[PDB]
This record gives sequence, structure tokens and C-alpha cells, in this order.
Amino acid sequence: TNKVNSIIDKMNTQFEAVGREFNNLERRIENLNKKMEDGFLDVWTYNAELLVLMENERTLDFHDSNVKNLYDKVRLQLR
Amino acid sequence: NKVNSIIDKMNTQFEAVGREFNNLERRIENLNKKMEDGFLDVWTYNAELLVLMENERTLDFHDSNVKNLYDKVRLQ
Amino acid sequence: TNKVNSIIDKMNTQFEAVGREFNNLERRIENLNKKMEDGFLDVWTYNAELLVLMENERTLDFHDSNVKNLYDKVRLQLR
Amino acid sequence: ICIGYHANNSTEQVDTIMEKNVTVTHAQDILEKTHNGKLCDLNGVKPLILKDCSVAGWLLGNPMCDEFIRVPEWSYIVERANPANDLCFPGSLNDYEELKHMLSRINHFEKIQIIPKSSWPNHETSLGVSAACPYQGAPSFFRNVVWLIKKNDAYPTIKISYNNTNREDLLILWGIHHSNNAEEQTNLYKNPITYISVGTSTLNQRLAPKIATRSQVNGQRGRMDFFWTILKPDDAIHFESNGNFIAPEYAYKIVKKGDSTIMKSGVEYGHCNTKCQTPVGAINSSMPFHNIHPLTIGECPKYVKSNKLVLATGLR
Amino acid sequence: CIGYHANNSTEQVDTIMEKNVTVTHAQDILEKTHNGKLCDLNGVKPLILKDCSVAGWLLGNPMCDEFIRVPEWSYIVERANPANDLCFPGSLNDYEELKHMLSRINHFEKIQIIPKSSWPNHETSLGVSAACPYQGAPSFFRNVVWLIKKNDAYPTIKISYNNTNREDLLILWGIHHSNNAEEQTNLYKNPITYISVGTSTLNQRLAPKIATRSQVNGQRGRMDFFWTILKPDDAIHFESNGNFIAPEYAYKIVKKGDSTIMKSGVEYGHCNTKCQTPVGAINSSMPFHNIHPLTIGECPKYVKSNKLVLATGLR
Amino acid sequence: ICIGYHANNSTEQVDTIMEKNVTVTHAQDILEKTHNGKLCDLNGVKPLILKDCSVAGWLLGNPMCDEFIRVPEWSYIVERANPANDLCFPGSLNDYEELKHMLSRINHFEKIQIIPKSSWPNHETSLGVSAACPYQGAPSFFRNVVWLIKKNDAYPTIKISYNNTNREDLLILWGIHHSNNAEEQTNLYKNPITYISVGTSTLNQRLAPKIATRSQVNGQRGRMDFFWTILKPDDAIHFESNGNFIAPEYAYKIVKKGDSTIMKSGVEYGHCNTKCQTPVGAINSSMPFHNIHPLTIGECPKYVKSNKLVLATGLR
Amino acid sequence: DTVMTQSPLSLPVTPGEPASISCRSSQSLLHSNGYNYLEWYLQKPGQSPQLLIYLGSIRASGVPDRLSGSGSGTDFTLKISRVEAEDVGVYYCMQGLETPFTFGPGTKVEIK
Amino acid sequence: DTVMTQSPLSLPVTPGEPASISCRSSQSLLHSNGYNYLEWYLQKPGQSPQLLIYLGSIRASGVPDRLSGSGSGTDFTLKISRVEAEDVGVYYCMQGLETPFTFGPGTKVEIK
Amino acid sequence: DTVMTQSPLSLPVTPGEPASISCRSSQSLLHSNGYNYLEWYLQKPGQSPQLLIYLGSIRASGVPDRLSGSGSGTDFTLKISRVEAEDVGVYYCMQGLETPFTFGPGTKVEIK
Amino acid sequence: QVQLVESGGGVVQPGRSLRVSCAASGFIFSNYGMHWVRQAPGKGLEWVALTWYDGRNKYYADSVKGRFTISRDNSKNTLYLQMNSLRAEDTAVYYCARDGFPNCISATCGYAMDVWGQGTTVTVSS
Amino acid sequence: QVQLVESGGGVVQPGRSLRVSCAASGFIFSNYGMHWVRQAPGKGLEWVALTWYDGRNKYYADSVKGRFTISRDNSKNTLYLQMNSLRAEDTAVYYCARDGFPNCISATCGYAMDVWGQGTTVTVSS
Amino acid sequence: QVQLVESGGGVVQPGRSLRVSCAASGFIFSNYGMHWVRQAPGKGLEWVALTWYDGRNKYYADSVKGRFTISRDNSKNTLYLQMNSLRAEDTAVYYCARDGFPNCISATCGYAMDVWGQGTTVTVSS
Repeated sequence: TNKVNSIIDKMNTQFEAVGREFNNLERRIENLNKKMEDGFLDVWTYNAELLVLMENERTLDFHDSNVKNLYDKVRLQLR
Repeated sequence: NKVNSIIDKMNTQFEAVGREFNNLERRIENLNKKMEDGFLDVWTYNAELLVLMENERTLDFHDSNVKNLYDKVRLQ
Repeated sequence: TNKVNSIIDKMNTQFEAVGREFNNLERRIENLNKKMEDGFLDVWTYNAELLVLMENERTLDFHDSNVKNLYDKVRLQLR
Repeated sequence: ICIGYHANNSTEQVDTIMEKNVTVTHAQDILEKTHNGKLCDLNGVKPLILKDCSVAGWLLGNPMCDEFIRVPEWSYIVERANPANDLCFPGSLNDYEELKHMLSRINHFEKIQIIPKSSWPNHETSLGVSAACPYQGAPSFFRNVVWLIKKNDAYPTIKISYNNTNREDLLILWGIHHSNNAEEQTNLYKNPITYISVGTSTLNQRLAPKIATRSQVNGQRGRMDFFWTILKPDDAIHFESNGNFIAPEYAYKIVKKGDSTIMKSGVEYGHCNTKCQTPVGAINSSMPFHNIHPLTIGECPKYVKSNKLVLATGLR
Repeated sequence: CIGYHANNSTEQVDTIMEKNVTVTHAQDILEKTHNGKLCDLNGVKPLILKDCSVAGWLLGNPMCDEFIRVPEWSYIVERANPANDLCFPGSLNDYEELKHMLSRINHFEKIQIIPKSSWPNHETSLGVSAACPYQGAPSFFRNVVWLIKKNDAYPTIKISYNNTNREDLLILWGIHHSNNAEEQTNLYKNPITYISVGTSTLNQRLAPKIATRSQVNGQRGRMDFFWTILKPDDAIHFESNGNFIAPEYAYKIVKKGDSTIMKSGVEYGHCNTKCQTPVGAINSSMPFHNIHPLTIGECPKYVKSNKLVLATGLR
Repeated sequence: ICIGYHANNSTEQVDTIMEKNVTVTHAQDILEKTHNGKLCDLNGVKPLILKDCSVAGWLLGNPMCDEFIRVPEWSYIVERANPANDLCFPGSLNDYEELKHMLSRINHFEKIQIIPKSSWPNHETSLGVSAACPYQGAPSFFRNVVWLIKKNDAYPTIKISYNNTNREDLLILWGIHHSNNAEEQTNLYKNPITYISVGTSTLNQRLAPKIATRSQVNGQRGRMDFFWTILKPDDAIHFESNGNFIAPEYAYKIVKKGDSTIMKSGVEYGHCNTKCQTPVGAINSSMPFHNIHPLTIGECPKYVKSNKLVLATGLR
Repeated sequence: DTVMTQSPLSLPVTPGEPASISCRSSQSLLHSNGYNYLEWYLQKPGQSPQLLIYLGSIRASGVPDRLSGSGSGTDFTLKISRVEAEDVGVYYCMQGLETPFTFGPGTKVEIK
Repeated sequence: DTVMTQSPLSLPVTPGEPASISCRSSQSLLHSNGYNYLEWYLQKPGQSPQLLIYLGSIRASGVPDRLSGSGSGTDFTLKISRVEAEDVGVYYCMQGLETPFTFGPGTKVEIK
Repeated sequence: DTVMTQSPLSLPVTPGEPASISCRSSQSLLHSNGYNYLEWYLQKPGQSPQLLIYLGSIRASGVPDRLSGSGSGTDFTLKISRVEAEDVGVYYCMQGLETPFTFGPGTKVEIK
Repeated sequence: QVQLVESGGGVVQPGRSLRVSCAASGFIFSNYGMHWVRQAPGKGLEWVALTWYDGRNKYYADSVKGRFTISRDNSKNTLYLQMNSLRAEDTAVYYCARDGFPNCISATCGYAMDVWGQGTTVTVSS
Repeated sequence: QVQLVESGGGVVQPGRSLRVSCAASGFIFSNYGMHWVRQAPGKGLEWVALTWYDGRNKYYADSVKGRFTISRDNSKNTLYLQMNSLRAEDTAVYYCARDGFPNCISATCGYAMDVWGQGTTVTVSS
Repeated sequence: QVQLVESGGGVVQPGRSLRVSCAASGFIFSNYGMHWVRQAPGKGLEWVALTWYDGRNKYYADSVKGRFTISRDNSKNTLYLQMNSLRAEDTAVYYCARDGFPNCISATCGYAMDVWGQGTTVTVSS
């Protein structure tokens, strides 16, 4: 019942890449830029995938757990 | 009494430092600003997520122990 | 059996450090590079340690539960 | 009396921490993977398609790039990979790749005539043409700058000043010419030792030509170097020269500022509307994730490198 | 009979399935309070520049004559948009590296390297201007000397200094740019001038730039400035034919450590503390704060959130 | 009737979020902490070990480093901390740290004679020696460059061009010399005002010597500067000089490109065959983590700044 | 639109003595860069016109040294140092700051 | 504190030949710049003093070309090339390195 | 290996008139930098040889102005402007581009 | 030399149309702007039309607006004017003149008219 | 020209106080340091006090420490010396003297004394 | 001056060995490369071997390959030739020669031979 919105609100802010140009005698800064962008993308994709997996595990734990208690609230009163 | 387990696990972080650039190097100022903002945005997410997970693990703990104290006298 | 491999491939990508050299009049970019590398290493070690701790907790819980369910499959089979 | 699940017979797969593939009843996707594959509008303002030109060639007025003499307001700039026209005369533009940073924050330009071409009664502005910049099979030159050559075997000194009186900034371009030998220098200009000096409230510069021997690029053996600056509302700019001077005639006025970008793609133009853009298509979805291209413009869903992201909301 | 140890008192915490649950013994970690003054740090008092920039103190400004001798310090406070700076228009080459290397120096002793009375064949008096006035009268900087001709002459200059100390130094000099030829032939005499500076690691030659510019602060000329660091057992040499602003004082590095250059506008107040944000101060023990992302000393970590409470309770 | 655990006896400790040190039946380690501790081969191709030279000294031909004249294919370059020989004559090399970035992507070189030492009939290439670069107790000089001095009290102007005709790139080096006073300049060369001009399809450069007074380094009181460039497989390079010229003789041809790295270490050489390398040893393990040194080369496990990492797969 | 006035409509001055004519506009013909956009033309009896001055001061190729113009803002003047017998004709004033170009009534010069 | 010794206490001369004086100190009056901080003054009978020499050898504005000084470390000397009848008075030696400035006993020059 | 052929084997032409000799190779003796690796030697009767020319054209220190050479690729030529009575001997053509250096058969000059 | 000749005049009653032409020879015709000027008998001078060097932008006065047209044609060195809806007050003499400097890329670029033609007559009668 | 005058001497008995003055006219007075010097009758010269240009730091000798004072009081071109606890050996003549170069910002600057005063006598008696 | 002298064996029978020497004095000997050259009695000139300046690399012809050796032996200013398995056709005269320019670091440097020796005779008989 409306659980999806709890995902986008956490990931409101992320890294947005921008374009930069360097000439052929300043290659030591181009490597900096490329490495920083790739690293940030890797961190964010790891975080997103791990969040999705954990949420799925908890969600499938939810339904397999409740059925027992709705069973036993109409079970043990009977004699 | 597990609060101390949070500070030590977050003992290290990113410390910002001040740098100055003049009017003809505006493409490195953007790099510095973006890197600092990104490192600030990464660390708050971890703290919030850890707090929420620890809250769930704490609340579902006491909701479980009372049962396993109930049965050890119930099945007698 | 075969739980460890699920973690090895999940951390298949990381940050690889590269060597760069700067002269006596470019200290600012040297500070930039050093701080970026240190920050990335800190993020990755935090992620690895947290993953290991959570996996250990989940494994111990599973090993504590399965024996109880094995008891369940036999508790109500007789009197 | 029965208690149980609300089963179903659908088909869809999800992932969890210790089961690789699991069947579910209801599922919801988050990762968009489709694009329209064409260049579109953005909130009702058309972009700028440079087609077969470069930024420097547009700002200097190539003879073969005369379609962009007057340009309306835009939202983003599209540039092809490896332009063909560019700078016909071999050389370079000083402090390049930093002017492009000044752009992407300007959404509208206005052009002003600062020094008329008819204001040089003691020089020659007609025969300064070269065969490396042809126009319909005949030699020509740029349209925003003037190349000055001696008249009546003389070349007097130049003292020129311009006083800004508007309420917005400006952008001025000028240049220098490098010769090949002494005879050419004394045939085009007359003095053998030349210099250029430019000064304002925050800039001080002096230059001298270089004479040497180089190889051939586009059939020529000379070089040209160009510069730029931004002038404040109440400041002034001064010029002093003795030779090898490429005078400025037009200047660009900044009238609107905002958010923009510079793209690199080869997709054709299409008549449609959208509200997000990528260098290979457009996005018209509400899901918060995509894996098309990390460079975007407008409000866009977040980016990841994965190719499957479905969270289960079902049973079993 | 078994059950939960119920209680009372009101406080709310955040979870992953519910948003505003109610708890009993919650504990807070974020700190959102600050005193709002500039304070001391473990005893050593900061250096407060009221209306004076960093270049205006290291060169010496006539309306900044109270920082001539300064004791030890911990951090440097500089107001935003100063109002004194360099009275004569110009620039200081590589200013941001100087504003980066002063962040690890905690003391400066001042040394006379070339006395002002050692110029018998020049003039060190009539070199003033109306841009830097002292009590309504023309004046110049106090750590550099402007040399003009005497008796219609300007002999060449050869001068050396040999370091005989156990610590480094820091030397400043400059050059003057004119506006036409008559002024040059009046203040100096030779029409073509140069400046040479050479040490074991540096090599430099410069020439003036005579041209036409606009008006800044009343004048129509410019002056530049440079700097270097001399190591022990080394020498620095000079050579000029004109357009020289000679050095007279120099700074000696005697202590190194941790420091910062803030920008703020709060007022000083006598107190004591062990952390400092640029808009206040912190005295607490919780391991998180929210005020500013630049600090000095040991201070808790930074986040952008507004609430952070982890629960230890029931219900 | 008995249901329970499969207990045993052993000793091993793992961590948990709410526990701190718990016992397990059996646990598997993941972190590696051992290294052999010697420099030795990688994938069967030997490295290049510079015993006491530097990158500039090998590329310029220091007389003490005469065993690196011809060098075979390598994998990575090893250089000691604080070299000893380096540049015998005091000076500097322009853009040194950008040259070390072009390396670590080159795996083989080949030397070529571009201008023979016999092609100077009216100059002198004999007494251009100094006491700051000795060879077996006698003055000498570099081997890849030539220092030219007047002959018969004259110094004619130099005009020389080289045309590339191979299918690979080249790398050339030249330099300038700074004197101490006018008498030395008029004793070595003759013309009191000198210059150097170098030109190609992209480069354009002119320099003049600086004559002043400076301190003593290695017993001398002058300086020498050096430059470098790349020539494309079809361009040409031109030279023009009137004095203070260090002409080039040899040049390097790029013949193989790939992955490489420059290291700083002091571990003695040995013989092995491995697939990873760190500056303080080598790794021969299949575990996915290590904590030796963050800079590596080859296919190596990940890095973490930790001491213990054990995943629990047991009971109790 | 911009009306151009030009007085007087007749000048019977000859020979040797100087002369002067005036031209007036209802707006300011001054650009933002400090130049005036005002021209002068001449039509001899029975042929096509012939240009004299481009801007407010700059002469043309062929015009003798005698003619010279000066003025700014709204008042303009043309001055002839000495008059000969070949300077009879009609003179015109023209503006070039706005898109529609406008001439003026003109002025005749006659020998008297 | 630094004591300053000066000899001889009296010195009779006659016009024509040079003369010399000395002044000594118990500390090295040499800074790191390479300059000596020592001065020379003079007081004619019934008048106010008058400065002679700056740091070591730099002359004043008014003194003739006959007075010169040279020394280093702890020994200093003044030399008068030729003596006239105007040069009669008392000569004092002064230090300026430390904050308490100290003079010396002095020396008289009486004609004979 | 590279066979060097040199013709003819006898030049009886003296005195005064010019002379010319030629030696030809089987491969191209041109480097990648525009220079030819070809040398000329000489041995007078009953003594050690003596060098004449290093590269294609450059001469030695001691040879007169008369001797000069020119050629490229495969054909080379030595030329003597005038012949004296002391220019008797045997002339050899040698190559130096490959690792094994090779000479030729030589050519004799005799008086007639 | 540089010269311009025009032809195409005659007598035309009210209504209908007409066409006039100017032909040039002596300079590059594809680098200059051209204008038209009309002079009524007994009156002064006035301005009609203006075109660019290539032919994109065009401008007309308020007394011949929407009723006249101007066009170029290279490779033949000709200029044309087409007159529709002829009234009775258009009886005058027509001239063609060029700019004094090349490549005007603005409406009012400051250049003037340097070279003038001879002229042709157009009349309306009956 | 440049001159300095002094006034304020007289006869004073032990234990009392006395004030002396020194006025200047000429060179700008707010850019130079100033000194005081004594000379006992029959003895040599001695040094007493020194003040900076603005007036912040001050220095005194050891036979004078903590007993005399010096002040500038600009805008009237004067200098002062307040003498307390007058003993018997302080009988001498007093002189003023200025530095030779402007704006000394150190204790021992290296500049010397150029212009001297004339002198005023102070005696202790009865 | 610069001179090179050589002294060696006179006569040898087939199958044995022999040693020749060449001593130089007048210039620096540790900076130049050296050569060996033969001349049969009635035939032309041929090439044998050369060594570098320090003495690492060596090259031999194909008719003397494997049987001959060369050596430098600095600090005595000499050069040596050792002949093994002598044949009958090796009767000739031997010459020493040196390069024209110092410090050759390539197999084919471009420098030529400048200074020659006098010569020694070696014969195989009986």
C-alpha cells in the first residue's frame, strides 16, 4: 500500500555531471575529472542496487510473517 | 547502550579546506565545489540510513524478547 | 554453501589510484588529488566493513532459526 | 476454516539477497530504457543547431557560415563532432576552452558596431583577402574583423579608444599576424619593428610578432592569433599599434543570462516538444531512473549504470 | 502475568516503515546552537584584521600601522570585501599561493636586510603619491622603497644578501609601469630599463610597459609585486637600471603548525572554547553538528539534516 | 528424540553489529597480509631498473649512465628515491611532469640518428666539455646532444630542417645556454645578441638568453634549459639559431604502446613469475582483498585500510 | 520618421567670399560610439548627384580642399572657403540612423 | 650594556701632517646585514655637536673630503689627511646596536 | 652483403685535363635523413692510405680545392679539375651503411 | 572603368505594371548593396528601396510599401524593379546607385552612395 | 629654514619638579623621531630618552629609569620633559636632536642625528 | 704529434697462432674506436674487425669469423689481434686505423677513418 515513494525521496540529490574541455598540454587534469566522475557514478549505482535488494528482502519477509499471526489470532481461541 | 558503536564506526570523514582561485581559473573552482558538495552529499545519506536501520532493529528487538520471556514460564 | 561469491562480484568495481607529479608552485591541485584519494578510500572501507557485519548478523540469525523450524516440522506430528 | 495466501498465476522475476531469481505476482519497474532518438524543443524555445560550423567560426564570422549573422534566443547549443569549416586561416584562439565556460550561461546576444569600416581614411581595407577563405570560388576574409594594409606607402600610428555607456557588458575580439620573412613584412606593412599594446582598468598587455619558417597548412605559411576580453559598463578600452593589427569592428552585447549547455551529437532535427533532453534522444517518462547517457539538461531522472531494477510488491 | 514496562513522556523518532512513531527515552545527537562570538583556542588569541587585507599587512599600509609588530596567533580573521588593500593600483603575482602557504605559519619575526640609510647616491624621500594619504598628506608603503634620481643621474645597482640564520625568509620587491615617455625621462633618466633577480633556483628578467590606460583611484599607472623564499646558506642577487621598488624589511619563519584564514563579520569577545565555526563557537559532546562546513580544532562531524534521533525505548 | 545443533570444538572469532567477539565452528578469511618482498618479473617480461639514474638522465645521456644506451622491451619502470646522478649541469627541463605522463604508456623505444655529428664542417664539436660532468676523472658532456662553439672566430647562421618519413611518431630534445657576463659570451660565441627559433605545424617559439649574476651549484655559475615535442608521421621540424644552441643528434621512435607505471622503491631485484606487483613486494593469493599498498599494477585484489575481515559461515 | 529642416532656400553669394549652409533635425543623430550619421550630396544642373561628405567630418575622393563640415547632435553646417563659377547647384541633407532614409528640402546657390 | 674605550686622551698636532684616532668596544658591533653600527660626532668649543660619519664609512652632507673611517668587528679608526686650524674640538665615539645608546670618554685635539 | 662495382680499371690521362671516376652499388645507400654513406680513399705507391671524403660531398682537412664529389642513390662520381704529376695512385670506393663494411676493386691512374 | 546604364522607360496608363533594369560592368557585382532613388519633376529627391549583397533582407519606404518589389540576379549583372498599382503621382526619373564599401551586414552600416547612373524616365498619361 | 629653540631653565631646589620645552619650525614634525641629551659641567655626553614618530613606544636609560617622562603633543610643534625627584648630580645642559631619515619603525633603526638645538641650563642649589 | 706504431710476428707455419700489437700515443685513447685492415700481396683492400671505445660490442667479417679476436687493454695504450687456426691465404699486411670523431654509440656512426699506421707483415710458409 503505497511503499514506492519511500525510495525517490531518499535519492533526491545525486551527482550531476557537467562538460569541461582541456587542451593537449594539460592532460593531468583530464584524468582527475574522468576518475572523479566514474568514481561517483560507481558509488551511486552500488548504493541504489543494495537498497533495492534489501528492500525486496524485507518486503518478502513482511508477508511470510504476518500470515502466521492472522492465523493464530483465530486459532488458539478455538478449543 | 550501543550509541558508542556509532561514533567510532564514523570516526573518519571528509574535512573541507579553503582554497582561492582568481578570475582566469574558473574551471578548477567548479571541480573543487562539485567534489566538496558530492562528498558532503554521500556522507549524510549513510548517517540517515544507518539511523533508520538501527531504529528498526532496536524497536523490533523489545517486541521479540517479551515473547521469549513469556514462553519460558508459559510452557510449564 | 557458496555464499562468499555473492559478495566478491558485488564489489567487482572500485577506485584505482594512479601516480601523478606536481612541481613546487602547484600545491593546491596536489592537495586536491590527495584529499580526493583519501576520501574515496574511506568510503570504500566503510562500505566493506558494514556489508561484512550485516552479512554475519543475517547468517547467525538464519542458523538460529532453521533448527527451530526443523523442530516445528516434528513438534505437532505426535502427542 | 482456511487461512492462506492470495495466490495468482502471473509471471515476473525479482532479485533478493540470497535468491537470484524469484517469481512474483505484482511488480513495478523503475529503470526506463527507451528514447525517441531525435532533437526536440525544450519548454517551447528552439535550440541552436550549428550544423557544419564551430563556435570560434561562428564568433569570428566565417565566409561559409553566413547563415548565423543574426540569431534569436536559444536554450542549448548543438555542435557536430569534428567540424569542417572552423578557422580557414591557420592559427589559434588564445585562452580557448575558457570562453566555452563563459558560454552555457548566456541565452541571448546582441550585436553592436563599435568601429565603422569607413572610419579609416588613411589605411586600406579592401585588398586584405586570402585564398584560404574562399567565398563562392573567390578569395575572402572574416566578416567581424578588418585586416589593415598600408596605403600610399605609409602606415601611421593608431590611437583608438571606446567608452562604454550601456547598462550591460560587452565582448571584444582582436588579433595579431605573424609573417614569414622580412621582404613580406616590408611589402605588406612598412616598418620592420612592430608591436601592439592594449590596456584597460584591469588588463595590461604588449605583444611583438615572430618571424620564422614553418610548414604548410591549408596552403599557407603564416599564422594568426586571437584574443578576447569582457568590458564593464563604465570602463574603457584603448588601442595602440604600429603594424600587424587585425582591428575589431563588431562586438557582442550580453542581454540575458541563465542555464544552458554545449552538446556533441549527430542526430537530425525534428519538430516536437519535450521537457528533458539527452545527446541521443528525449525522455517522456515519470520513473526516477534511466541509463541512457550521463549528460543531460532540464529536470531528469537519476542515472545508474545497471540494466535491471525492479522491486517486488507481491507475494509467494 | 508478563508484559511491557509501559511508561510516559513524549518524543518521536523515525523508522523505515513508519514515519512519526512515539517513544519514551529518545536521545538526540545533532547540535544546533552556537554562542555567536569570536573566541580563543586553548589560550592563544587570534589575529583580527579590522579593515585590512592580507596583502595590505605584509606590504605595510599607512592606514594599517598598528600591525607593525604582532605576537603569536592561532587563526586569521579577515572581513569580506576589505576597504584598504593596495592604495596604488596593481597586482601581486601568485597571491593565492601566498594565501595558501600562510596557513601553516604561526609566527613572523621582522628583520632589516637593507637599511634605508645605505643609498648615498639616490633619493628615498620624494617618492610619494596622493593615492595613499596619511592623515591628509601623501605617503607610501613602509616595507618597500621607491628610488628616484639625484642630481640628474641613476647609477646601476648591484646588491647581494647572504642568509646566515637557521630559518627561512620571505622577500618582496616590485616594478613600476609608466604612462608616457616624458614621465620616464623625468623620474628616471635612461629610456630603456630592466630588472634582474637571480638565486640558486630562480631566474628572472623584466621590462616596463609604457602605454595608455584608464583611471583607477585617481592615478593612471600600475605597480607589480613578487615574492620568494630563501633557504639557509644561500644568496639573492639584484640588478636594476631603473623602475625599482627596493626591499628593506623581510620576515623570518620561526614556528610552523596548523592554521586557517576565515571570512566572517562577528565581533570579538573575551571567552574560551575548543572549537570554532566562522559564525559562532561550539561547546558540546554530541558527535554531529549543523552550523557550517568549515572549522578549526577538533569538532564533531557535519551533516545537512535537521533532525537525527535514535530511539532507546518501547511501544 | 533429539533435535539440536551440530556442535564441535575449535577456536575462531568473528564480529557482529551488537556483539563484539564471538566464537564460531569454522570461518573463512578474506584479507591477505603477506608479501614475498622482492622485485621480480610480471607475466614473463622483465622490468627496467634504474640503479642510480633518473628519467632525465637516461633520456639525455648522463656519462655515468652508459649501460642504458640500448634498452629492450619492459613492463614497468623502477626508480630509486632521491636519485644521485640526475642532471650534472644545473638547470631544468620544461614541462618535466607532463613527460612522465606520456611515459607509463610506452613499452619500447628505438634510437635514430637525425643529425650526424659529421654534418658540421664549419663549427666545432670538440671542446664543448665541462668539469661538472666527469667521466673517469676527466671532463665530459651528455651523449644525445651537441654543444656548438665557434671555429676560426666565426659563427654563421644555422638553417636546418628534418622531414619525417617513417610510420610512427618521434620525440626530439634541444636546449639553450645562459651565460654569466658579456666577456664569456664574446669568448665562447661571437655575436653579442642571440636567439633561437623553432617551428612546425603546431609549435611556434622564440627565446633569448639571460645574462646576470647567480649563485654556485655544483661549482658552476651558469644554467641550461631543455625542451621537447612530438612530430607527427608526416610533418617537418625547422631550426634557426645565431648562438647559445645545443643541437640534437639522436631521437626516439615510438614502436609499442600499452600499460605501464613509474614506481618509487628500494627493494632488491630477484627472479620470480607473478601476476601482481606492489612497491614493497608481490602477491600470489586469490583472496579478494589486501592492505599492503594502494598503488599496484596488473590484475590485483581490492584495497582496504583495515586489519581484520572474516565472514562467518558457522554455528553457535 | 524624422523631419529635416534646411534654411535658407536661396544664397546669392559670389565670388571669392565664403559661404555657409545649415541643416537641422528633430532628433539626435548621435550613435552610441560617438559618430554622427549625416551626409551631403550635390546635383549640378542636368546630371546625376555626386557625394561630398560621408559622416559629419570625413571628406570624399575628388572633393576639393575648400569644403569642410562640422557639427554634432542636432545642428550641422557646411562651409566653403572660397567660391568659384563652377559651384552652382543644389545641396541636400540626408540622415542614416533609422531604417527609412529621408532627404531634405534642399538649397539653391545662384550667381548674383 | 657595552663599555666603549678610546685612546689617547690627548693628542697634540701641528698643521701639515695626518692624524689618527681609535675607539674600541667589548662586543662585536656587526649586524647580519654586513654593516657596522657606529657613529662619530664633534663639538667645537662653546657650541652644539655636529655629526660626522654614519655606519662605518658613509660621510655626512657638509664634511670635507679629508675625513674617512674604516674598521670591522671591534676596532675602528678615523683618519684626517691634512690638519688645519679650524679642526680643533672634541671627538666622541658612539654605538647604536642595543637599545641603551652609549658614548665614550672623548678626545681633545690641541694645536702645538 | 653489397657488391660494389667500380669502372674503369685504368685511366691514362695526364696532365692538365680534368678526369672523372665512378663507382656504383647494388643497393640504395641513402639513409632516412637525406645523407649518403659513401667514402673515397687513396694509397700512393709504397705507403699507408689517406682519406679524401667522408659523406657524399664533404671533404677532408688537407685535400686540395680541386677534388669534389657528387651523387645520390646508386651512382657516384669523383672529379678532379686539374691533374698534376703527384696525383698518381690507386683510388678506392667504400660503403658504410651495413654492418660488414666492404671495399671495391679500385682504379689505377698512370701518366701518359 | 566603372559605369552603370539603365533602360526600360516609356509611357503607361494608370493600372497595369512596368519593369526597369540597371546593368553594371567593371566591379564584382556580388559584394555590394544597391539602392533606388526617384526625383519628381519640379520637386526634390526621395528614397525608395534597399537590398543586401546576397538578397535576403529588403526594405521599402512608406509611400511604395507593399506595392513595389526589388530583386537581383547574378551571373548577368542586372537589377530589376516591378511597379504594380500605378497611380498618377509616380511620374519621375529613376536612378540606381551602390554602396561605397563592401559587405554591409546591417540595416544602417554607415556607408554612403558613391557611384550613380544616368537615369530613365517613366510617365503616366491618358 | 630648519631651527630648534628651547626654553624653561632656571634654579630649582632638591625634591621638586621642573618642565622643559623644545619647539620646531620647518620640516614636517609628525614624521621624525626625537632625542634628549645631557652634558654635565666638565664631563662628557650622555643619553636619556627616545620617542617614536607617532608616540607609542618609549625608552629610557638606567640612571633615568622610572623618574623622567617624554611626550610629543603634535599640532603645536613642541616636545616636553617632566623631571621628578631632582637630585644634585643632575645639573647639566640639555639638547634636542632629530633623526636623519623619516618613519623609523624599529628600536635601533640605523639612522643618526642630523639637526641639533642650542641649549638650556638647569641647576640644583640650596 | 699523433702517431701509431705496430710490431708483430715475422713468420709462422700453418695451424699455429700469432699475436700483433699496435701502440698509440699523442691523444686520449679511451674515447675513440679502432679498426683493422688487411691487404694481400697483389690484391686489394679488405676489412676485418672493429671495436667500440669502452669495449663491449664487437664485429667481424665473414672470412675471419670465429678464428680472430680483438681487445683494447686501456691504461697501456695498446691494441691486440689474436689469430687462431691460421690458413695459407692469410698472408698480407695489417694496418691500424681510428675514427675521426669521439664517442660513437652505434654500429654505423657515419664517421670515417682518419689516421693510419705504417704496417706489419705476416706470412704463412712451410
